[PDB]
Amino acid sequence: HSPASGRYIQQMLDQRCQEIAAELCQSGLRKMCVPSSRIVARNAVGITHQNTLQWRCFDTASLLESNQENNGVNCVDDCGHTIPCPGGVHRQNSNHATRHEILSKLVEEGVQRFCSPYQASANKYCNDKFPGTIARRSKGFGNNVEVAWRCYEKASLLYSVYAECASNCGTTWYCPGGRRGTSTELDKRHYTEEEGIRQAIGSVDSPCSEVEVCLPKDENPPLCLDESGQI
Ligand SMILES: CC(=O)N[C@H]1[C@H]([C@H](O)[C@H](O)CO)O[C@@](O[C@H]2[C@@H](O)[C@@H](CO)O[C@@H](O)[C@@H]2F)(C(=O)O)C[C@@H]1O
Ligand SMILES: [Cl-]
Repeated sequence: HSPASGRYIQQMLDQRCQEIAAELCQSGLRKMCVPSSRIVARNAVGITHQNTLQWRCFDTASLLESNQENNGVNCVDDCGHTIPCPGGVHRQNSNHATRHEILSKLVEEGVQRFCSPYQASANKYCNDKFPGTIARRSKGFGNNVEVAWRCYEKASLLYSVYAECASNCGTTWYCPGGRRGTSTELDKRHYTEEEGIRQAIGSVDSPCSEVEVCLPKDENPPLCLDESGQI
């Protein structure tokens, strides 16, 4: 068991999308008659004139290997933030079903189960200061070694790259959505906030008593074990 996000919200969205595709197939929608391996949930633009980010059930066979670059697809972390995932929408040829309401509801429900209150606090600090940003302890511009707590514009993160985030005990954890420390323009889109983010994390009340040891888990609540006596 790794100290890492299980990406449980994304898993649930993919499974729900697999069920929806199967239901559309039964309704006669031929292009939705596929094995489950072909269907994922992504938050993205759609076909032409579908220009808002919405939760949609995509056939992966219709996705483009690259985006360029307003047509990227986004996956979701376990605190419900959308982050760039591999691939792009084909604006003419996409095979998808927009299901924004049900998929958004599943995200909201999942956040309660899976989002570390310590991470939620760090994310809130960042969004309050820099709207749209989330917290990670990760790389900056043109330095692929140094990590620091920063408020990152979500578009600058990579879902396939894990980066440090706060566990539900306020201890080291790793979450999808990280930086490579490359030197692209996107690599600039962050605001380093060591003091403010650490304070946000430090301000969270423990799920355990002062007489218990917090052992973090990939779901809330963490384990609170009775502290060992002067045995
Ligand atoms: C340009 C951008 O979107 N973000 C840059 C930010 C940003 O301008 C400031 O954080 C706004 O207050 O600055 C970065 O560089 C920082 C950083 O090196 C810190 C270390 O604490 O020291 C400051 O003097 C630098 F401006 C940042 O926050 O990382 C670079 C971002 O691209
Ligand atoms: Cl996560």
